[PDB]
Amino acid sequence: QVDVVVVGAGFAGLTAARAVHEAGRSVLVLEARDRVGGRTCTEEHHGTWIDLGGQWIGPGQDRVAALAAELGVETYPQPTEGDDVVLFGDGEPQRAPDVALAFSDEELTAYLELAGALEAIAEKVPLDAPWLAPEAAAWDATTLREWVAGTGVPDRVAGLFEVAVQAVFAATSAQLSLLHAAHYVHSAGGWSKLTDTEGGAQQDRLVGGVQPLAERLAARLPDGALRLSTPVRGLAQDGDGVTVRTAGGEVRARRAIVAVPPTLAGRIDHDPPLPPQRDQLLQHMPQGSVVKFHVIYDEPWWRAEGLSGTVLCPDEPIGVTFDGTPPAGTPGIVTGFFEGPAAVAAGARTREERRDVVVDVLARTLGERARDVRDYIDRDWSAEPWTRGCYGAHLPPGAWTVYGPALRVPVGRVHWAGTETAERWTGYIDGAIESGQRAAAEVLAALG
Amino acid sequence: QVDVVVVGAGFAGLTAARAVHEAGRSVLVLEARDRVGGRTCTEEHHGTWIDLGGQWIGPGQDRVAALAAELGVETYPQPTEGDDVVLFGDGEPQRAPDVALAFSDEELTAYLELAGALEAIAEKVPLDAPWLAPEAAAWDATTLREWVAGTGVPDRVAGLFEVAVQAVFAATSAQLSLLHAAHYVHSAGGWSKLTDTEGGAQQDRLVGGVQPLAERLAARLPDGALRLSTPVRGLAQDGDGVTVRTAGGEVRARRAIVAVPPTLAGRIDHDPPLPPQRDQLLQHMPQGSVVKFHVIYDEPWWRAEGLSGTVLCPDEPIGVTFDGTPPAGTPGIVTGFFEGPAAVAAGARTREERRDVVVDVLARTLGERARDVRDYIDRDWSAEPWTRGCYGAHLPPGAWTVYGPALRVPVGRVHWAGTETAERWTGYIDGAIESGQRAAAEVLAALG
Ligand SMILES: *Cc1cc2c(cc1C)nc1c(=O)[nH]c(=O)nc-1n2C[C@H](O)[C@H](O)[C@H](O)COP(=O)(O)OP(=O)(O)OC[C@H]1O[C@@H](n2cnc3c(N)ncnc32)[C@H](O)[C@@H]1O
Ligand SMILES: *Cc1cc2c(cc1C)nc1c(=O)[nH]c(=O)nc-1n2C[C@H](O)[C@H](O)[C@H](O)COP(=O)(O)OP(=O)(O)OC[C@H]1O[C@@H](n2cnc3c(N)ncnc32)[C@H](O)[C@@H]1O
Ligand SMILES: CCCCCCCN
Ligand SMILES: CCCCCCCN
Ligand SMILES: [Mg+2]
Repeated sequence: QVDVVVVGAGFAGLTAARAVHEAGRSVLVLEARDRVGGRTCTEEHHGTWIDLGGQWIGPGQDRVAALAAELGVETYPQPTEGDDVVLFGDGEPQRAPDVALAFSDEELTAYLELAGALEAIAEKVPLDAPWLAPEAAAWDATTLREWVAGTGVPDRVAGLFEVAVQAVFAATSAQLSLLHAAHYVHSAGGWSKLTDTEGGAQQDRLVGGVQPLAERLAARLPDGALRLSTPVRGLAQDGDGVTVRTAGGEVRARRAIVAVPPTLAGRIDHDPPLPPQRDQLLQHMPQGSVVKFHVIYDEPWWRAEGLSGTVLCPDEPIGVTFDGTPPAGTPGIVTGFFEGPAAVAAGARTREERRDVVVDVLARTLGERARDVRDYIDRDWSAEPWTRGCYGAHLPPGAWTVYGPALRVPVGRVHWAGTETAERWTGYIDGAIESGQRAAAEVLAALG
Repeated sequence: QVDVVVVGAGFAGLTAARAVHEAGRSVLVLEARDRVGGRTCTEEHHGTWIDLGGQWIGPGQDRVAALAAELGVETYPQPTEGDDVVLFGDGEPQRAPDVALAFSDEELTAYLELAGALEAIAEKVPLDAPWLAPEAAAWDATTLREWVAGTGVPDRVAGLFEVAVQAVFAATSAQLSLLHAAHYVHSAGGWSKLTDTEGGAQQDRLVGGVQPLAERLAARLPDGALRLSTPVRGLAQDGDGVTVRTAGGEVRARRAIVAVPPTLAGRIDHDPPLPPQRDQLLQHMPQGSVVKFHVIYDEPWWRAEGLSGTVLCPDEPIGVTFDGTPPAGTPGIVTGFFEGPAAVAAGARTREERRDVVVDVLARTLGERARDVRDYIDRDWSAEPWTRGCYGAHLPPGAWTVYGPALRVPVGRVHWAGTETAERWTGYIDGAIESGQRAAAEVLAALG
């Protein structure tokens, strides 16, 4: 019998396990995959790191910044220089030093006042209990899309906002409750924190990619504490402890931290069954839909033409791109995402068909040199059996107020972690770490 | 190796198994519970049958009516006589021959216009492909609640409509896409079909209850075909067949029919993993929330006072009640439901606490004789590990159009049944039977 069994070796589970270990308690981490890092995943291709999962940290994210520095991982800045390209429907691509300046002054004002109005709502949503917002009943019964329509903003402003919503939530404004969206914005500290490079969540990358930072965190655990390729199938509990069932046998512990995406937490064979409010909360916490890609070129040819590599296309299957070129300056990489419906359509197609769609959008925005592609590497996180969608869960209307209060509440000896349980930077690596710190503190207090 | 393995001995699984068997193919039915019937469940108490799950059949439910006839189960009518009682907030209870006649003629007109307008939308929704409705994109981007507000119907009319929505869907109008609600209404053949007793889904009951009809259907299988208390944990397939994993070992078949609620279908360990569109569809098909109760009296005392035993209290935790007394005329039974948010709140309390809430509402509406209770029997279907909510799944905005197309499509040698896959009377016993007939036909075509 160990003191704590942790299910999942994402940043949440590894953070929880290292905190239990450093407090001097015994811990076992059971991870389904043959690797740590979960929704962060780094592969070596073309002599550089390819982050197929989470890759960016920003200066409001104190826990991931501290962990990167603690474990000796260097950061590099997300390229900021060069013109952005904006494309609307059947129109001509517009170059501009910033995407802001491809709109009228009235449009930019309306966009910024829209963002300001969502932040006004967001500030009133308690980070620990969104269901206790004074207008929780109204806001949880409204989609974000209905709220956008009530502002009366023009089409091109609603369209620009929709690109940003899909890039942040991996879901459309019609899928999200306003209460969910507003909580998420509060959790990040504002709309510009979610959307911006400089000053925001996309400011910095890790030299060598993000999975190696998870490997360094796992290296703080003693030999034998981490079991890879060991999916948790069952979690039974009684008055004395918890019994974990794997294909390979049984693990006994005093307490458990389950640190997996909500959909996957509900699929475990719990004995006794989870209480109905928490089972149905997980039924109401669907993962997002994103396909992340890296288009590889021999060089970042767009830089020589004064382009940043960022395109913004509210009408295309790809909404937003970034220059993903490493500090060495080769190979050239354009990084981007299919989001929401576009992700589900693209996920049903082949890699070559997704490549063709991306290259076609880049050809019409960056230029026809985009068709001379060296390689194209992508990942549909919906098709990952141990994730079942990035970046994280969202809550549709009605879910936060009725089922939401069960989110973090322990069920006897089974405690909960995962970015979806964080108060600050929920949905990000930074919130995954927060959740592991919180769950570890709970379990250590409960052991006696 | 049997020709077909069926997962689940609900009406859908049992119907599929009997159709495969009658075509001369070998079949095994693996059922998790110690009984058949699934979301139908009958217990003997006070010398009568208590239907804890599905209980009613009505006109236009041709498949369940034919099955009842075939297997020798007689119907008895849902009592229709006596005054209904309507109560708003802290007002006086209103007696009326019908719920209709507790409202002004302007209110009734507005209600019937609202019902008519939803039926018009419904008739445009293809029963086999709701996502191919010409306005599918707009209808799936709206909640039913937003649509109700857009009609401009008065608030007290929207409030009465909301009671009906929660009674039918076991969910609020804010949880449902308009496209989902429209499809469901088309599937039933109209609003009146869903809400009415005489002429609608609540018209008739089965003598002896519904589980015995499932037991008679299961008795048409050869000895040894049905295995009870055998939860399916895994379902593997290759080019040659399927392998079912249970606690006890492995069952091989050529093809599988999975006939369980969507949430439970996603928790099976599929090898290969389900395609991402179907996995994420199940994440977007949460079960409703209902606690169904029967209050038992020595006699149906309300009949002698000219009361039907139906109360309608939009501002109380319980929805519509019904005279649940059997044809013998004793014991007296009041049947009713906690629905949606009220069901989630009620599920977290004890049976005795739910009893006290029900009895206080009945005392206020039927009178003080409602406190003279013999017994109180209820079931929280959210707490049932092999259902995880009644009556069935609903779909939030964005789900039908983006993920919905994966609903019925076989995945290699694995076919899908369950009421949630029915075209006609989806959500009812009648649709469960349809889905079983359809899945059997697909598997028989594939074997031959
Ligand atoms: C997928 C993704 C995520 C992402 C992103 C882009 C994509 C495509 N961009 C990000 C970014 O640039 N910066 C950032 O901060 N976040 C970004 N995100 C999100 C981020 O990756 C996640 O928020 C974070 O990684 C989540 O961490 P958490 O520890 O909460 O969850 P996890 O990584 O999913 O780990 C769970 C582990 O559990 C294992 N598992 C699942 N089921 C089981 C069972 N039954 N038994 C045992 N183990 C299980 C998983 O394999 C995983 O390792
Ligand atoms: C719960 C309920 C349902 C209901 C209703 C009232 C309540 C409280 N009132 C109804 C009514 O008056 N008239 C009517 O026509 N329907 C009513 N409903 C709905 C109705 O009961 C359902 O639509 C229908 O019974 C569903 O049948 P179906 O065959 O599709 O589904 P099921 O009954 O849930 O059966 C599934 C079986 O699968 C077993 N199970 C689940 N998981 C597993 C695994 N992993 N392995 C093996 N077996 C599994 C279940 O135990 C179940 O028996
Ligand atoms: C416009 C910014 C999009 C950010 C996508 C990554 C979220 N982790
Ligand atoms: C208004 C009717 C209430 C009963 C619904 C039962 C659904 N099968
Ligand atoms: Mg009547």
